[PDB]
Amino acid sequence: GEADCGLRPLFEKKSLEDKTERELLESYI
Amino acid sequence: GEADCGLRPLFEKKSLEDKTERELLESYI
Amino acid sequence: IVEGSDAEIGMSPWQVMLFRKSPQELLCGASLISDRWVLTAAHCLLYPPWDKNFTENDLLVRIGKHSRTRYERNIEKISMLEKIYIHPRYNWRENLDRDIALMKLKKPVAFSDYIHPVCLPDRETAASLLQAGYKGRVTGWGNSVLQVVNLPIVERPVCKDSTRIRITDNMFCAGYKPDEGKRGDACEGDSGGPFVMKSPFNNRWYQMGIVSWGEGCDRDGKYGFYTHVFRLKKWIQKVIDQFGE
Amino acid sequence: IVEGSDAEIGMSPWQVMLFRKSPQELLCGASLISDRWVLTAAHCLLYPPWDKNFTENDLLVRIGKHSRTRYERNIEKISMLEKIYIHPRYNWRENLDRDIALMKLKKPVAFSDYIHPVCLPDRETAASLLQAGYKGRVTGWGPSVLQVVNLPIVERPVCKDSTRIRITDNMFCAGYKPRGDACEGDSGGPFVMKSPFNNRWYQMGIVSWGEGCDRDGKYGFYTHVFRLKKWIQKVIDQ
Repeated sequence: GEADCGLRPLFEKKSLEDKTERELLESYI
Repeated sequence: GEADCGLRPLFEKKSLEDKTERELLESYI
Repeated sequence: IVEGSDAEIGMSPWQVMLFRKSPQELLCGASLISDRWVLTAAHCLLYPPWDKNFTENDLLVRIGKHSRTRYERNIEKISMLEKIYIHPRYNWRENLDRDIALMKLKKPVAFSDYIHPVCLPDRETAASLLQAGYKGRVTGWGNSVLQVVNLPIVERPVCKDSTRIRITDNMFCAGYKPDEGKRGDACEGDSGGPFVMKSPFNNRWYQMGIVSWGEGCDRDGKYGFYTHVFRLKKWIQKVIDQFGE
Repeated sequence: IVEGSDAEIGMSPWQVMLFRKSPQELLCGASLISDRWVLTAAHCLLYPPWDKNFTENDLLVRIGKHSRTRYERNIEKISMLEKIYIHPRYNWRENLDRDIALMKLKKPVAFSDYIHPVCLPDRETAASLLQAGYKGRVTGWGPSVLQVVNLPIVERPVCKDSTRIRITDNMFCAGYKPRGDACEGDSGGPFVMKSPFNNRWYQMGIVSWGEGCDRDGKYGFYTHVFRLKKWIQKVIDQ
């Protein structure tokens, strides 16, 4: 929809990851 | 105990009523 | 129970608590109808989707308990089950029609000031008392002593419009107009417990219903729905006469 | 939410709280998908048997709120609703099939570090991420701050065998086999997944109903967002 939807200002845009997101990505592997 | 069913030892059997049974009787109109 | 009041000692001597042995857990309420028979809701014993499939050796009942946290030695009694009986037409996949079950104890329980059976209604009683507006009483635990609430029976057309579930003649519903104040409510957690009424003709207490499911309390619904005991008395009588003694 | 952890600041910038005006309290969760459109569950607004039929003026939405016990001066925003759109095929009579609704804000909301829209999935993203075993994230309230829990998608045959409700293709279920649960109280809130392909967050589901937590059931059930995207686009375009 919007050009920058789903990119969080305090995380993805600052090249920072939250405390539990890695758990999600690992489930894909 | 059918012949004696529904008669509470601490209430009916001693002619004593509980705090709210009167609310039930009044609703039978 | 929610918004209820503390029950007086020995006020509901027919109250029975159904527990799962391991892990120890209070499953439902139930009622004493004789020294060897206990009445409860079928969904407390059989509901596949949630792996609720118990046999007689998976359970036990406690009778005469007033407090859910204190052990009342010499007062409360524990009974093991000899056999369970589920209504052959009990429907769990659709609407809980004929949500009723009987449990036979291994040994007779001794009656006392705190343990006494409730009566089952006859035609006269059911016809005279099961009317809209007439109030019944439900007992259970708040969610510490046994809690109590008095609730009015609701007109059948109103009961049908207050739920998406198909209401059958083997069911009835009760509860207060939620738009009329903080009133007590029977809850889903009170399932299996009795809905009783005191006869003005002989001053005896009769169990008119069994808590089947509740849509109010912890949900935005309106009423509690009950298994119509008199409507199923023939089955109850059939079971006790054939397998009792 | 049950047994989840506190959300970090700005961790879920698309989070929306749907409130009733009287009494003023939280009704359901919701999500921000643009500066003027909010997504939620239809049952949060409409359910005839319980006389639930909210109109635009009965509610309000709070956005950018981290704590439910305190107003955040220069962070949160509040908006009134211009119009409510319930999916025409919403089936409350049977199983809540197509449990979805769109709410248009009277005035656009300004994005910030704490307020930002989530993405809606395309066929490719849905095909690759909506798979059994893959984990998603659900946010809601319990603590005083926003709570978060990551849950695995459950195989369809298993979801169906865990409930008496008829599960349609417009639904999916998630949760661990008998720490952490999404509950009925979390209804309307988003189930999101981070794409390993472009690192963007996508809303794959909407909490439709929970059978665990305060009940002896097993999983939570969600509205399949991609399956209803055509309707979403139609409403916004028109």
